[PDB]
Amino acid sequence: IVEGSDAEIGMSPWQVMLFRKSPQELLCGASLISDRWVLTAAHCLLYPPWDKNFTENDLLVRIGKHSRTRYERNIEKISMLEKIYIHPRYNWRENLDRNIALMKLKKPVAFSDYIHPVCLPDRETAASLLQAGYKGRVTGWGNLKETKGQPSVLQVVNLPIVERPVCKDSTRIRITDNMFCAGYKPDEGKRGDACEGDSGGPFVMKSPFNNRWYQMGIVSWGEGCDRDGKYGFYTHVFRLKKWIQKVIDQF
Amino acid sequence: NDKYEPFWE
Amino acid sequence: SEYQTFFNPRTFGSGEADCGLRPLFEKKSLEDKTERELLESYID
Ligand SMILES: *[C@@H]1O[C@H](CO)[C@@H](O)[C@H](O)[C@H]1NC(C)=O
Repeated sequence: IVEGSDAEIGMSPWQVMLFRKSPQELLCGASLISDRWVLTAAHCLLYPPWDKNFTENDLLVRIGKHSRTRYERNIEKISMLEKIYIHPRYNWRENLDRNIALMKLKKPVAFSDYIHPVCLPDRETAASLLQAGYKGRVTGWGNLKETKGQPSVLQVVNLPIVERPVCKDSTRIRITDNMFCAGYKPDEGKRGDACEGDSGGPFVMKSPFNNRWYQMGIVSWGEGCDRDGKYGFYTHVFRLKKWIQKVIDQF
Repeated sequence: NDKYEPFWE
Repeated sequence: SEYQTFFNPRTFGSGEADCGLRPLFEKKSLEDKTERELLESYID
């Protein structure tokens, strides 16, 4: 997270950390949507160009954490993965189209003040909140700058959703309908963006209708981090809601 | 910059 | 908070009915340091 700040305790209880057992390493961000399912980005699990194709036993999810490095005994819960599901039409060859994946925990986790699932949007909520100008929130333990460079505590930053035409003109990469972009424009003054290590994390918005937090997107990709004229791209979660349902109602 | 309040749900 | 579950609790697991409400914030009617910025963005 670039140009953000330290999250408060219990501020993002659905925040999940994707972790590599050995050599121990923070791989990505993810989000807790129930006691059994975790949502993240497909490229965090699968990316052949870099020889990446993790399996259930390669990873470990850490839930309810605040500190990046220390073991938060009696606070965080560590769960094994039972199975990983990557979207069939996930395009890792070109633009990372449909960059989403689901991970089923081996044993359901218990909720607490530090562990709580986020809501996934319904058609109505997504239609009214995913508008240019509205701000969402991104969290993660990724790098603090493009070039320890890593934070000691979970970071958070609020970023404005950007008009589709502008997102399209800010890059040569083909942008699809299951993608949206966020971030401040060069002349808006404020800065901020997701960065290496934040991928897979949630882009959440608070509903003004029912006070609940909804996950509108998943940190997907960007060119560099917090560069003027560039924007972070996110997987449009509602757009891929059918695949999520399909996978879950079957396992 | 000219913004509409969300409504419904 | 009015909310209608969408997934089958059988396969989805428990937790959806009470989703998006944080124990240390919404549940106690306490706001975090920057959520006001999000709400204002709906008006500005
Ligand atoms: C990932 O490895 C599995 C297990 O060896 C293999 O079947 C699959 O081809 C690999 N993923 C991709 C899409 O290359």
